[PDB]
Amino acid sequence: RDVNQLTPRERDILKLIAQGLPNKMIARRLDITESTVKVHVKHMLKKMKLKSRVEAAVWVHQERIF
Amino acid sequence: RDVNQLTPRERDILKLIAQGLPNKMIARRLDITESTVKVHVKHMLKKMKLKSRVEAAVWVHQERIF
DNA sequence: CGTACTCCTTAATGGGTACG
DNA sequence: CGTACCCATTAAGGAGTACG
Repeated sequence: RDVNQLTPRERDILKLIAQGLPNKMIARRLDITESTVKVHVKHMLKKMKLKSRVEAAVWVHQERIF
Repeated sequence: RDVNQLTPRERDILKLIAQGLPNKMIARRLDITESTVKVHVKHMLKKMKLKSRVEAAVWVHQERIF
């Protein structure tokens, strides 16, 4: 499990998720649609082997990823 | 926003949420139904004035509550 | 790559009642 | 309180196709 394997946009999403934001907010913050946010979240989760955005959030925090 | 206003059961659930567990898992871990878990979750979310379990997860890690 | 859809399914949430 | 259900909704996830 390494954050470097993700793309820049995917890390953009991960950062906002670890800050507890729902997809709709992430989209507005990034000026992209929720649909696109969902694609990134999905890719990030499969590539990081996390089961959900919460695991993703807890990971970032415990492993001091950002 | 203080963790002491919550009940013991509620803190049990928040601790498990902060570890990234979904309601179904929390229920199996505590040996209660998902229904009861959800009740504890929404109560906790209203008392702590948090919008979602992710916020609760991030809050717990930032404020090093556990 | 990142954008933005389709479709479908499951998780999560917010309100209510009830009762040892 | 803690348990457990009812109702209803939105949020989230997992797959696919498409295109500059």
